[PDB]
Amino acid sequence: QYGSFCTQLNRALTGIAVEQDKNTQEVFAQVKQIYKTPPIKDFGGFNFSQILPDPSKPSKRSFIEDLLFNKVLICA
Amino acid sequence: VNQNAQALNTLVKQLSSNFGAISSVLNDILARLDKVEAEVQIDRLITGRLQSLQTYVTQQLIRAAEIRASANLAATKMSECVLGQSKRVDFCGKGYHLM
Amino acid sequence: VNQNAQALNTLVKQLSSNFGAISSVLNDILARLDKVEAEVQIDRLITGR
Amino acid sequence: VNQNAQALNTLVKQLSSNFGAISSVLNDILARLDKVEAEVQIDRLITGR
Amino acid sequence: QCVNLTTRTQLPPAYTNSFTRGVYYPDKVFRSSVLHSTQDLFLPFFSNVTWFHAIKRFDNPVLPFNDGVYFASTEKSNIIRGWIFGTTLDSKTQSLLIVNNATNVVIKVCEFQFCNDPFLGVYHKNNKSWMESEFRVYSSANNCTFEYVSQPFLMDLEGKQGNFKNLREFVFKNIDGYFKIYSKHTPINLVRDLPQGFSALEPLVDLPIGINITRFQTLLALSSSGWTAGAAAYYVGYLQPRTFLLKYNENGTITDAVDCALDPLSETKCTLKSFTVEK
Amino acid sequence: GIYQTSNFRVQPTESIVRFPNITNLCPFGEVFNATRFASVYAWNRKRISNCVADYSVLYNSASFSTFKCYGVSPTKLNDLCFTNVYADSFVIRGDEVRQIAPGQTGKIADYNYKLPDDFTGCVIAWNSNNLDSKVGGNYNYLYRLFRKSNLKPFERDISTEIYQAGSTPCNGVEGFNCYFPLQSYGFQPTYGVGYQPYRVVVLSFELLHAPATVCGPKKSTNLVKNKCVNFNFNGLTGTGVLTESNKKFLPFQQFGRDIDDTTDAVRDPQTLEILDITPCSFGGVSVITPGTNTSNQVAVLYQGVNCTEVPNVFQTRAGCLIGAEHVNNSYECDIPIGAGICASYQTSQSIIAYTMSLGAENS
Ligand SMILES: *[C@@H]1O[C@H](CO)[C@@H](O)[C@H](O)[C@H]1NC(C)=O
Ligand SMILES: *[C@@H]1O[C@H](CO)[C@@H](O)[C@H](O)[C@H]1NC(C)=O
Ligand SMILES: *[C@@H]1O[C@H](CO)[C@@H](O)[C@H](O)[C@H]1NC(C)=O
Ligand SMILES: *[C@@H]1O[C@H](CO)[C@@H](O)[C@H](O)[C@H]1NC(C)=O
Ligand SMILES: *[C@@H]1O[C@H](CO)[C@@H](O)[C@H](O)[C@H]1NC(C)=O
Ligand SMILES: *[C@@H]1O[C@H](CO)[C@@H](O)[C@H](O)[C@H]1NC(C)=O
Ligand SMILES: *[C@@H]1O[C@H](CO)[C@@H](O)[C@H](O)[C@H]1NC(C)=O
Ligand SMILES: *[C@@]1(*)O[C@H](CO)[C@@H](O)[C@H](O)[C@H]1NC(C)=O
Repeated sequence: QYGSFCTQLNRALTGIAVEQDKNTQEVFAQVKQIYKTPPIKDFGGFNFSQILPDPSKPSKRSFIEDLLFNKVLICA
Repeated sequence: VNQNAQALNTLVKQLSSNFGAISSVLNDILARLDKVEAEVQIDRLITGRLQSLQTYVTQQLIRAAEIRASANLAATKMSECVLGQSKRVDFCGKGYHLM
Repeated sequence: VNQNAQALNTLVKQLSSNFGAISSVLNDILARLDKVEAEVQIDRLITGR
Repeated sequence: VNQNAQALNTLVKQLSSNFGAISSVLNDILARLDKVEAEVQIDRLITGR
Repeated sequence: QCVNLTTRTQLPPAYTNSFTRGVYYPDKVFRSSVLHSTQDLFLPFFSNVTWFHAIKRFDNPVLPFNDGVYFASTEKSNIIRGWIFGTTLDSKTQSLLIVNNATNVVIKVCEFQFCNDPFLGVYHKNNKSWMESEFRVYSSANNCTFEYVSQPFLMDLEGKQGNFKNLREFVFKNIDGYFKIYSKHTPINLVRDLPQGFSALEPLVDLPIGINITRFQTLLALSSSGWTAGAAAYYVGYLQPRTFLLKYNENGTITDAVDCALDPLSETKCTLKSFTVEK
Repeated sequence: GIYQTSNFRVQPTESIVRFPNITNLCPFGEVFNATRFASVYAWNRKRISNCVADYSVLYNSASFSTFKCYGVSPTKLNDLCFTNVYADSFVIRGDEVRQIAPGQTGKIADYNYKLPDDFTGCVIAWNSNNLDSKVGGNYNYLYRLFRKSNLKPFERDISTEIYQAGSTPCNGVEGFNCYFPLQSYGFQPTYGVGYQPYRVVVLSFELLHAPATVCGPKKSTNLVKNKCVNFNFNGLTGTGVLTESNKKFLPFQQFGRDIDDTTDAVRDPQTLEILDITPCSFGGVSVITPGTNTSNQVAVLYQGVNCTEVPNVFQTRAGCLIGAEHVNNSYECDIPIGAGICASYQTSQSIIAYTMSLGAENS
C-alpha cells in the first residue's frame, strides 16, 4: 500500500555505491600508462627502499604500506 | 569505519522494539492471531521499521557528501603536490615544498 | 535534468496510494461518508502524504 | 544568527499543537480520561513531537 | 515437643564487605562472547553483609525477608540443615519449609505449627553416631498445598578442618508467585574472609508457591543444653533492584560483571557497553 | 550496464512439528464441572501444567454461553505451547459480566477483581439459572461493595473489616458511616436476564518463560539436517537448515542469541540434541546486458551465492556469474562487474568476462 518507498531507498543506496567507485577511480587513476622503476637504484644517494614496492612479498605493498595495513561479526 | 559500523548496529538493534505492538517477532503474531485483526498489529511494525530505515538512508547521504569533499581535496593534492611543485603556502606540507 | 524530473514523477504518483485507507481520492471518502467518522480515513492520508 | 534562532523558535511552538489528540498539555489528557484508553491520545503526541 | 534453648554466646552481629559476589544467570537462553545489559534484582556490589556464627556459641535470629536474600555459609560438616519462610510462622499462613535431610531435601509449602525457638535436634552423642531423636522443628501440619522431594543426594556431615573448603552460596527470590532458588558450592582454602574474586550461580529450581513470605530463620542440627558441633559461619545480604552489564565467555560461563550505579566510571562503562574506557 | 532486480531466495522443502513428550489430558472438565463455585471476593484459583490440552472440544460445544479471547484466536489454540495456565472461577450477576474485560470500571471491576492491561487469556461465561438459582434464597454469593482504594490485578482480598465512610472512627461491628463491605446478591428462578447468575471462568496463560509445558497435537516427525524446511520445535516457527552443533549448552540451555536478536541454535523436546538454525541461502541477482539496440543475450550474476549451491559457470569473488566465458586476455572495463572483473560483448559474438587491465605497461 505504502507505494514506492522501497524503490526510492534502493535508488539512493545504489547511487551512493556508484559514487564511491567513481571516487576511488578519480583519486588514483591520474596516470594512463603504468610505469616500472628500473632495477638500478642510483638515485644520487637517496635510499628509496621503504616506499618502492617490495618484491619478496605476496602483494606489491611496500614496507610503509604494509605497516599502515596492519595498523587498521559480519555473518549476523 | 567505526562511525559507519556504529549505524548498522543501531539499525539491526531496531528489530528488537515492539513500537507498541504485542510482540516484535513477525512469526509470532502471524501464528497467534487471526487474519482480520492481525493487520492492526502488523501495521504498527511497518510504520516503525520504515522510519528506522529512512533515518539510516538519510544519514548516509549526508555522510557520503562529507567524503565526496575529501575525495576531491585528495584528487587535487594528488595533482599539484605530486605531479608538480606547489607554491600554495601550507597546501602541500608545512614550509617550502619540494615533492 | 533526468535526476530532477525523476523526483516529481514519484512525488505526483504517490497521490494514488491507499496508505491503509479505502480510496486515494479525498472526495471518494468525502462523498461516501459523513464528517464525524470519515476523519479517520482522511487522517491516514495526511500522515501518509 | 537569525537563521539559527529561527529554528529553535519554531521548535518550541510545536509543543502547542494537538497533532490530532485532545490537548497539547501532557498533564491534561491524564486528568480528563481513564488510564486504559487515554494511552491512545498520548501515543499521537509522541509520534508528533 | 519443643525445647527452648539458651546455650548461646550473646554477641552482636558483624559487618563484612561483600566485594564482587552474587551474580546469577537471569535468563535461561544461551549467549557467547557478548556483553548484554540487564536490569533485575541483584546483590549490590561492595555492600555491608551481616555475619553470624554457629559453632559455646549459638546464633539463631529470625531475620526479615524482603526482595529475596543472599545467604552464604562457610561450613565444615555443614551443620546447617534447612530454612523456614513465611510471615507469621505459627500455623496462620502457608509456611515454606526446606528441611534438607541427609537423604534428600523435602519441600513443605504447608501451614505449620512451629516451635517458639525450633532447632533440629540430631543427637551430643560422641560415639561415632548421632542418631536423631528430636524432631524439634514444628508441632502440626493440618494442611499441605505442595509436596516435592528432590534427588536423594547424601552430602558430607563431618570434619574439623582448619581451612574450611566448603563454601555454599544460595540466592532466594520470590516473584510472579514463583519461588526461585539459585545456588553454588566451592572449595575455598581461606579461613574467615569471604573469598574475594568472582564466580557465578547455577540455577537450582523454580517452583510455584503463591505465598506472602516476609520473614525467615535458618535451621541446623544439634542434646539441647550441651552439644558438639563443627565450625560454621553464615552471611546474610539483602538484594535490591539494579542494572548490570555482563560478559559471557565463548563457553557461556559468566566471566565478569559490571555495575551501572556504583560510581561515575561504572556509569561510563555501562553506557559505552565496553569494559575498557579510553581517555 | 549492470542492473539489479528480483532478490531471490531458496524455498522450504517440508515441515517438522516435534512437540514435547506425550502425556495425559488436562482436567479442564473438572474445573468447569466443579460442583461448587465460589464468590467474586474469594475467586477460585487453579494452576494447569504438564498435560496435553484440547481446545476444540472446549470451543465447538454449545455448552458455553459467551466466549471472548483477548490475546489469541480460538481457531488455533491447538498449535501453541504455553509456559503455564491459570484458571479462575466464580459466579457473577449477568449485567456486570461486561466488566470482566480489562480496562473498565465497575463494582466487580473496581473493588474485588481485576484484569491487567496486558491480558492474554480467554473469558468464558455460561448461564446457570437452572442450578444456581434457588427458590428459598441462595444468598451464599457475597460480593464487595466498598473499598478504601481499588486493588491491583489479581489481588485477591478476603478481609471483612467494617468499612468507615465518614469522619467518626469506625467502632464496633456497626455504626453511623460504618458498613459491612459484603452484600449478597439475589438469584431466584423467577428472575430474568440481567439478574440471573452466570458462572464465569477466566483462562489466563503465559508464554516462553520456561520450557514449554502445555501443547496439543503432537505428530513428531524427524530431525533431518542440511535441508531448507520449516520447524515448530516448541511453538517457535521459522525456516532454515539444521545440523548438530558443538556449542557448550549447560543443562538449562536452549534458544541461543549469540550476537544481537536471532533465534540461534536450540535443542528440541523428546530428545536432548543441541541443534542449530541458519537461514536458507539467499542473495540478489543482477543482470548484465549490452544495449537492447545491440542484442538480446544477457548474463546473470548471483551475488554472494556459491556456484555449487545456485540450483558456463565461472565463480568470481563477487558471486556466481553464469552466461559468459572467462578469456585470459585483459581489456578495458566496459560493464563493471566488480572485484577486478569486467564484462563486454565481443566477436561469433558473445558476452565475455575478464580481468581489468589498468592501462598498458611502459618502462
Ligand atoms: C558499612 O557500615 C559501616 C559502619 O556502619 C559504615 O561506616 C560504612 O559506610 C558502611 N558501608 C557501606 C557499604 O554502606
Ligand atoms: C529425615 O529426617 C528426619 C529428622 O532427622 C527423620 O525423622 C526422618 O526419619 C528422616 N527420613 C529419612 C528418609 O531418612
Ligand atoms: C571453551 O571453549 C574453548 C574454545 O572453543 C575451548 O578450547 C575450551 O576447551 C572450552 N572449555 C570448556 C570447558 O568448555
Ligand atoms: C517419549 O519418551 C519415550 C521414552 O523415553 C521415548 O522412547 C520416545 O522417543 C519419546 N518421544 C516420543 C515417543 O514421543
Ligand atoms: C461436564 O461433564 C459432561 C459429561 O461428562 C461433559 O459432556 C461436559 O463436556 C463437561 N463440561 C465441562 C467441559 O466441564
Ligand atoms: C562451493 O562449495 C564447494 C563444495 O560443494 C566448495 O568446495 C567450494 O570451495 C565452495 N566455493 C567457494 C568457497 O569458493
Ligand atoms: C585461462 O583461464 C582459464 C580459466 O581460469 C584457465 O583454465 C586456463 O588455464 C587459463 N589459461 C592460461 C593461458 O592461463
Ligand atoms: C487445615 O485444613 C483445614 C481444612 O478444613 C482447615 O480448617 C484448618 O484451619 C487448616 N489448618 C491450618 C493450620 O491451616
